Amino acid sequence: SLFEQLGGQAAVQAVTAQFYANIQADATVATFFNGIDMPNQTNKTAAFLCAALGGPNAWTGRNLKEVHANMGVSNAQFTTVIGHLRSALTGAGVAAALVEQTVAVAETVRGDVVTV
Ligand code: HEM
Ligand SMILES: [Xe]
Repeated sequence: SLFEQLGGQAAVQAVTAQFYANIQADATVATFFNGIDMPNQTNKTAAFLCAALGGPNAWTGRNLKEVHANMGVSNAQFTTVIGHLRSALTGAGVAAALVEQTVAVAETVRGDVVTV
């Protein structure tokens, strides 16, 4: 599973952590996460990706389409975050092919987060 090729639980965690960091460091999207609990965002998202990446414990949390309704996220902006995931995976040492495969799974949620 990509989850395994990636190195497991801790690997997805570390990558997600860097993911949000790269987000808050980007002016163009950092705004949506204003006054947002970052360690929680890191944890939930991690849980979510492990599941989507083939992990053991599947996703239980809220419906993402529902979570992000009326949030003002645009495709450009979503794309930008995806790039934050890609840079995060890259600086993490992930091999190119795996990066894109992980980013590919992340992209599936584009339809549930983008609303404008
Ligand atoms: C431009 C892209 C995105 C923006 C601006 C965004 C923004 C947010 C915000 C602001 C929240 C917090 C909700 C609140 O308490 O007010 C949230 C929660 C969440 N987002 Fe995103 N999000 C984006 C992309 C994603 C992606 C790509 C994923 C999947 C890796 C994702 C998964 C989640 C999850 C799991 C939660 C928490 C759901 C829960 O606790 O049940 N988000 N997002
Ligand atoms: Xe990840």
